[PDB]
Amino acid sequence: LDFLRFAVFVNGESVEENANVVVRLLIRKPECFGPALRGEGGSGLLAA
Amino acid sequence: QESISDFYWYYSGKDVIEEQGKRNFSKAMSVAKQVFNSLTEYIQGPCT
Amino acid sequence: ALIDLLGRCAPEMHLIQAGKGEALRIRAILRSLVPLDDLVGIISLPLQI
Amino acid sequence: MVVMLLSLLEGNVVNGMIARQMVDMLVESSSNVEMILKFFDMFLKLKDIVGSEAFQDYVTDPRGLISKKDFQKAMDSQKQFTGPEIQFLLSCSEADENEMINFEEFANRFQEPARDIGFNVAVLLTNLSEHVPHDPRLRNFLELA
Amino acid sequence: ICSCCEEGYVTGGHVLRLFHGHMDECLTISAADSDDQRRLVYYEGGAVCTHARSLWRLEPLRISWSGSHLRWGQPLRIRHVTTGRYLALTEDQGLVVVDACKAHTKATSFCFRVSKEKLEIKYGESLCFVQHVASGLWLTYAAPDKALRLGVLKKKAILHQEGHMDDALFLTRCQQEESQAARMIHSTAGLYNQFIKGLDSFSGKPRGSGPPAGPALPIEAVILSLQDLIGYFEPPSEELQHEEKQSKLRSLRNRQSLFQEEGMLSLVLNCIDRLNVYTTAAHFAEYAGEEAAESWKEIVNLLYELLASLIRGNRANCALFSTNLDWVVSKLDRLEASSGILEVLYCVLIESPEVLNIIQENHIKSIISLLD
Amino acid sequence: VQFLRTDDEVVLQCSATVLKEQLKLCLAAEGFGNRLCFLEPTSNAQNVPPDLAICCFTLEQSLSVRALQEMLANGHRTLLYGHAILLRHAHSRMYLSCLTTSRSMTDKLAFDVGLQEDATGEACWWTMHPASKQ
Repeated sequence: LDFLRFAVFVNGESVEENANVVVRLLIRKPECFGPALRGEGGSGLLAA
Repeated sequence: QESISDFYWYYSGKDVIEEQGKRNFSKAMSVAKQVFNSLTEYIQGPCT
Repeated sequence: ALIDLLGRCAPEMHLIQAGKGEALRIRAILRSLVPLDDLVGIISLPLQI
Repeated sequence: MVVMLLSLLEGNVVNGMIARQMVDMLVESSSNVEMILKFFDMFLKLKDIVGSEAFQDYVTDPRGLISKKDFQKAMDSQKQFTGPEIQFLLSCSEADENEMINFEEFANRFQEPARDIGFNVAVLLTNLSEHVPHDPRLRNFLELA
Repeated sequence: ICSCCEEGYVTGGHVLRLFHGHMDECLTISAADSDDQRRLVYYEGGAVCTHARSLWRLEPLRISWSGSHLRWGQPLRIRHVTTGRYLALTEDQGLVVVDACKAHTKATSFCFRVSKEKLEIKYGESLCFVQHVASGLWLTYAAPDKALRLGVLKKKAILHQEGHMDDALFLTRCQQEESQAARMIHSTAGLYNQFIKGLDSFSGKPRGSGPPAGPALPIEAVILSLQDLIGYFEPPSEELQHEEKQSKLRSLRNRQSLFQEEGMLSLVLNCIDRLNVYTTAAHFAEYAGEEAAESWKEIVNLLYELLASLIRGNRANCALFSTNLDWVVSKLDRLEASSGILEVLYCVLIESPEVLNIIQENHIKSIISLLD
Repeated sequence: VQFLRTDDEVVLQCSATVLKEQLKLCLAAEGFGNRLCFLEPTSNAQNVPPDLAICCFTLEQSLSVRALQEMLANGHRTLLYGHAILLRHAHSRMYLSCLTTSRSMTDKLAFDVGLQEDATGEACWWTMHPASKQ
């Protein structure tokens, strides 16, 4: 995630295309977020 | 063909194609000209 | 780090005002992903002084 | 592209399956072919009208040229273009400031570049019309072209 | 589903109408909701051809080629659509409609036969003698023999292997407007019948402190159904030119006739009655529950504008209100949606010259009570 | 070798195996009064016949992605993977859509699927993708 932040964000700005592909891939693989933020896990950020 | 159609849709709303768009259409259309010539040469002799 | 990445993937203010379709939908995806109540709760738990 | 189509059409018997397939392709892309044919014949008629003398009647400025309004009414009086094509010709005109259109250069802009494609389109349609005759679909393209 | 697309030919999944032989008569259903319990099928001929009662959807039972061209002699299921009942072979009578629960291939399977003797189908010149599939029984009219039997033929259909003189039928498709309206009639009637059953389940039974007397009742579903039905029967806009608005008036008029002739009008009258018997939202909370009482005011109000939309602009539907003239005036003084009842009354009196004929002094006192 | 085409009537089905029973369901929705869509089983038609009047859908457009964006900013074709499509209900004449409501309790990200009165929004478009590498 630190590497991904360095890719997406630069000079206090968000690169639109990098942000778009990053969120598309992360959201494409739902198991990336962990036990929280997944319906099968049934837990949220608070529970985490 | 699909890539050229997508490029045309990208410029479909724009009033005037800028210089980079003109150069990129030139590249794609020249390559399409070469592909068309080779497809023609595969059948110019009457090879049934 | 996950939340910080999503915040750094959040679209720009001027883009969201101008109404870019992809920017609006990316912000919508982030909105659906991370519910607000979780954020205010995580801020509400304090440190160990 | 048209040359490649002609090469496919080489050595074709009457009512050959390749000719029938090409006709099916044309009638499946009917609207696009109609736009192409209209584009060619619109500027051919434009050259003819500019050469016509009634258009010279509507032309009044000493230095050549013609106002956009004069162009609109003159090309309406010839009664060969509809309203949309009239506006499209107005758009395609140079439209130099003060609505001055150099009709001579306007007519000759699309005469040479479109000649080679226009001739091959004519050859393609003639070749199809003579190698698959009695075709209900193809006479429409013949009449449009 | 459209494996074969042929114009002018019958296809699966196509609702239509079956005029037996002559154009005058067709395959019908019981007149009212309770006259034959919506089970006995008839051969009535007359104005019923326009109504939703004369309507059947041929669904190909064969899951292969579902909705494709109907081949000669193929198993398939007739559906009433309006009541959602599959016509089928029965044992106590010739053949009757059954629920989808009672619908099985051994009963609902029919097929279209070219000739009545043992040894594609076009909408025009059909002349097909339909026949059951699982059995050799043949659909024939009873021909009952005006005081002895009504002027309409009402020849109830019997499944019996005898070959009568005319077993041919004509398949004529109905309009998409008719099909859509009939499907609304079916779904809406089912929803409000279940709503009435809920009203009866907690009818007069105090809730106390626990859950209501019955199970949960659909409030939001009825809300959406009420709203889009009102919008469906919204009058034509005035700024339209003559031809548009006249044609839309004609379409609205016949749609109102279709919805009224299927007992929907009486259905919503029953709904508004059993919602009246809970005089206040507090009463609705006491018996049916506070959560259901949350939307009582809105449901009652939109019921009144639904009634007004159904009757407004049609003389026949509002002339039916002659018997229920006192019914409208009785609820006139009610505090909730008073403009609703009053608008309903206004439409009744303007469009019917007979309710005002039977208007009485006490009714006029009630109107002056509204003013006072 | 027939292909699906624009402006035809078509049904959407899914096969799922639950309790060692390979149920085949078809998506449907009455539309009026209940925008939400539910799937009824088309299997076991012999015992419980299905409902076909509200499960059928008409294709309207099979536009490409870039052309979709342009149409948003402003026949009888054939469908290809990567194209986004517009589906209209048969009885309802309402375009199928993805709604913002989330009555599906199971997953927070799971959104409700329901019919929409119009099609001017982008909510009624569905980009199909290949199932296998073939």
